[PDB]
Amino acid sequence: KNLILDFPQPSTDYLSFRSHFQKNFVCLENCSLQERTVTGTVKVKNVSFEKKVQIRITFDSWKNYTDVDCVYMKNVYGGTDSDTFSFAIDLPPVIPTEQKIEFCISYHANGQVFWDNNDGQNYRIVHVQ
Ligand SMILES: OC[C@H]1O[C@@H]2O[C@H]3[C@H](O)[C@@H](O)[C@@H](O[C@H]4[C@H](O)[C@@H](O)[C@@H](O[C@H]5[C@H](O)[C@@H](O)[C@@H](O[C@H]6[C@H](O)[C@@H](O)[C@@H](O[C@H]7[C@H](O)[C@@H](O)[C@@H](O[C@H]8[C@H](O)[C@@H](O)[C@@H](O[C@H]1[C@H](O)[C@H]2O)O[C@@H]8CO)O[C@@H]7CO)O[C@@H]6CO)O[C@@H]5CO)O[C@@H]4CO)O[C@@H]3CO
Ligand code: NA
Repeated sequence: KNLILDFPQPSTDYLSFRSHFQKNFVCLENCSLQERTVTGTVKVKNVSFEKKVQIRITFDSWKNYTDVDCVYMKNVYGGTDSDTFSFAIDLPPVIPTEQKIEFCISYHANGQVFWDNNDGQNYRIVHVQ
């Protein structure tokens, strides 16, 4: 593939997921690349009924960015402490090697704003030869 995720999927590293989720109230859960689409899920702490969960993504080293709405997905077996939101983002026909593709996650609820920015580095998608 000419594109890989430059980070481990948090759902495969539960101890790291749990720490970040408890601290930030939002954390990326799944992320995968298939056929120039990036898809995944986000877990949020259930602090209010109405929620706005977005991926903020750049394809040009933050010269510009797009906010993409995530969609609530009820788990029939889920609890009430957290909620899961999905996203699906089509990638550009070609992506840069000289610029960076990076994203982070925002969560608006209860008059508060929470973010997952991967410890200040954002989540990077890198090119492969
Ligand atoms: O019935 C009481 C309820 O009535 C009013 O709410 C109605 C609202 O005004 C309508 O617009 C519509 O809701 C739509 C909504 O406006 C849209 O934005 C969208 O909603 C999405 C959410 O934004 C998104 O967060 C997610 O929602 C899921 C939650 O994430 C998840 O946690 C769970 O929600 C449960 C709450 O966590 C829990 O607290 C409890 O909610 C109570 C509220 O806290 C309380 O304020 C009151 O709610 C009023 C509301 O204020 C009125 O405006 O009572 C609630 C019940 O006790 O229970 C929640 C449900 O289990 O689940 C939700 C998904 O159901 O996804 C949604 C969907 O995309 O779409 C909404 C639906 O069209 O209808 C509601 C009434 O149903
Ligand atoms: Na919403």
